[PDB]
Amino acid sequence: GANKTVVVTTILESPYVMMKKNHEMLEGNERYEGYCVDLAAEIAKHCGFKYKLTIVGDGKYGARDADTKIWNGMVGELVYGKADIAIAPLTITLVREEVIDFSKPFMSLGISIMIKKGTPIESAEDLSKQTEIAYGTLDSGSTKEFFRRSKIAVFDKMWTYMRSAEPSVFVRTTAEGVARVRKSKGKYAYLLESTMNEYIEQRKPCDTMKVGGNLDSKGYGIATPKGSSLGNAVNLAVLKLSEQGLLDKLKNKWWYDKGECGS
Amino acid sequence: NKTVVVTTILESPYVMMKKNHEMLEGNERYEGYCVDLAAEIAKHCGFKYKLTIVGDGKYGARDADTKIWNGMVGELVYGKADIAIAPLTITLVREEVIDFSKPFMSLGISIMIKKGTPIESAEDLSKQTEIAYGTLDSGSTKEFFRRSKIAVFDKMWTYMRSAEPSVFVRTTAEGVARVRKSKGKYAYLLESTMNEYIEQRKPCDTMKVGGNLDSKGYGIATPKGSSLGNAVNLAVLKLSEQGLLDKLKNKWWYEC
Ligand SMILES: C[C@@H](CNS(C)(=O)=O)c1ccc(-c2ccc([C@@H](C)CNS(C)(=O)=O)cc2)cc1
Ligand SMILES: N[C@@H](CCC(=O)O)C(=O)O
Ligand SMILES: N[C@@H](CCC(=O)O)C(=O)O
Ligand SMILES: [Cl-]
Repeated sequence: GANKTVVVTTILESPYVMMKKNHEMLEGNERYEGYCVDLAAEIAKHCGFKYKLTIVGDGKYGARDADTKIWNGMVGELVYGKADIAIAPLTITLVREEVIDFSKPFMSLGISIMIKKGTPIESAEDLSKQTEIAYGTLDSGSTKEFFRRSKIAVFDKMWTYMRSAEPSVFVRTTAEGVARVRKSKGKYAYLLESTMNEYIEQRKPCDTMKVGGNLDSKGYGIATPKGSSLGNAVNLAVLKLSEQGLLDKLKNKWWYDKGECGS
Repeated sequence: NKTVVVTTILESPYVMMKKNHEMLEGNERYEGYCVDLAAEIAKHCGFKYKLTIVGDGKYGARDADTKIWNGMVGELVYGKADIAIAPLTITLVREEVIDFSKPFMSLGISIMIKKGTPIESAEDLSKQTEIAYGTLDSGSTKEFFRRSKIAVFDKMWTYMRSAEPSVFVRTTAEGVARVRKSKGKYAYLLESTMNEYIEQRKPCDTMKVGGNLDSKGYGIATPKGSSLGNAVNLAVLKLSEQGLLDKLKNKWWYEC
């Protein structure tokens, strides 16, 4: 039928999507800025559609409840028909691929470790062999599922500890994880994606560090409901943007160009 | 069902002839990362398969004149093979004619020098002429330079395409040999995965310099609209999540 405005679900997560200074004076898409805002604009341009950015209601990436088998987060928006497309740092995973489509990845990352500087930890190994320094992950996302599902010894041991720790080591948002690392005098380390880790490492007060190698290797993709007519074009747009070097530029713009911890 | 025809390419350590292969037969002739991968994929998708080395020994490019596709890509496009399991780069032009799974490995274009060569970056290469440099024929690296609007890469392209003698090579091994036999006067542009594998092998006389010039992935390819596509993609994701892709990389990139 006639062209319709495309509903883009996304998540407030720096530096992917952030409230512009003066957002209280702005409306619609103008309220926001960031890597995924820029990406959304480029994708819409290359696929020839109009769109409306909408922050996911429950503020989550997406997990399926093991009881009700209901999906929440951005994945839920797509599965239940609330949004037409998701443009966010949304990790490509098997369980998600089974219910939604993903474009080829637009960004690579791996699970990694964030510490307050000087913390005596340099690996997942180290974390698992001690109990003084607590550690956890984001709720309702791909990192928690990674530990829950892992059959690798060190990671299995970390999960056994995490899932029962008290008080809870899990946080509802990345910002909550960061604050907890920053305020815990070295007694909390945070497991998050290297992209977010690296972004925070360049933010004031420059008191956090990525340590160790990545625990795994994967990517973010743009998601659409299964069998959506947008999928193909969006995949091509991502490949074109990648090959033009636009994704590389966008990353430097939002991570490094105006980093706050020196050159 | 049918025996799935797998096209692939002799490229270490992805696919290599085993020692004594001449008395061996069929799939047992070969070993390497993609050989193991093919076995895992087949097991997870429930098919039997026959590994075959691509006839012209190429990855895949479209002729600008004829617009015919060669290499593994051509074999998919013209129905000679059902699936390609090789270090085949996901690209826009290819994706327009065949299907790719989500990537099973990451890589970027990179620079290989003979140790001691006074070069640290692509920019260095482009600002001089004592040291010649080139790429593989009929693959994504050559197209990369052909299409780049980025100044440094565009300058390298301009030099490489008119250089005499030719700086382009038919196989990765000929590029590596060329770097080794050229007394520092030839540098080779190739994917970081292959660069790093070679760097760890004797005679340990080559080196990767600079960062990767780009960032991309290898994918498993099927003819456009193949029924095999979906299952293979779920297989790659499961293998990735189970840590198996990481294990295979550690095994084949285990001299120096
Ligand atoms: C820079 C962009 C370019 N993306 S593109 C489509 O041009 O290739 C990029 C992002 C991610 C990767 C990448 C490659 C391989 C792997 C496997 C280890 C896992 N693969 S998966 C889909 O299950 O996460 C993960 C991520 C490569 C490139
Ligand atoms: N990108 C992740 C969220 C971040 C994390 O889990 O660390 C996801 O899609 O679930
Ligand atoms: N992986 C490349 C071949 C090697 C190269 O181009 O450097 C391709 O699929 O074309
Ligand atoms: Cl032999």
